[PDB]
Amino acid sequence: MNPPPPETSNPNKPKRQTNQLQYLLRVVLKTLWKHQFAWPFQQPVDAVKLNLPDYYKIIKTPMDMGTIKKRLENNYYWNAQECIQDFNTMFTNCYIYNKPGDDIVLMAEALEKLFLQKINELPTE
Ligand SMILES: CCn1c(=O)cc(SCC(=O)N2CC[NH+](C3CCCCC3)CC2)c2ccccc21
Ligand code: NA
Ligand code: NA
Repeated sequence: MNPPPPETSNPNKPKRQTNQLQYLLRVVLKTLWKHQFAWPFQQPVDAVKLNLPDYYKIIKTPMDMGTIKKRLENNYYWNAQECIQDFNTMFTNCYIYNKPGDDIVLMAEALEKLFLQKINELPTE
């Protein structure tokens, strides 16, 4: 069974639109989204479809780029660091559940190195 996906809206969470958060959506996420290795990360892990029954036994804080994309579009974040943390959680989950050398890890590594190149310089507020 899959758990409920992470929330993409929360009316009592404080929000704001910063230049950096707009950059994370327009530049950083759109670039990673078009990558050849992006498809496994574009939606929450379906433990039933992918035949990964132990996934949510191991991963207690799931995250994916589809959730991040909706969070950015719905103005869910307070600052860019909250969004960067969601990216880091998505990558760390992949390295926790899988092992070095796996195809999915090679994909995550390629996206993480691209992610670091794009956020090395953010716009100023
Ligand atoms: C980034 C999320 N994610 C994964 O972490 C792993 C995978 S594939 C992991 C995989 O193929 N495994 C990992 C689990 N493994 C066994 C599954 C049965 C329990 C014992 C472990 C079977 C082979 C993945 C695939 C599609 C989309 C997302 C995926
Ligand atoms: Na691991
Ligand atoms: Na940049």
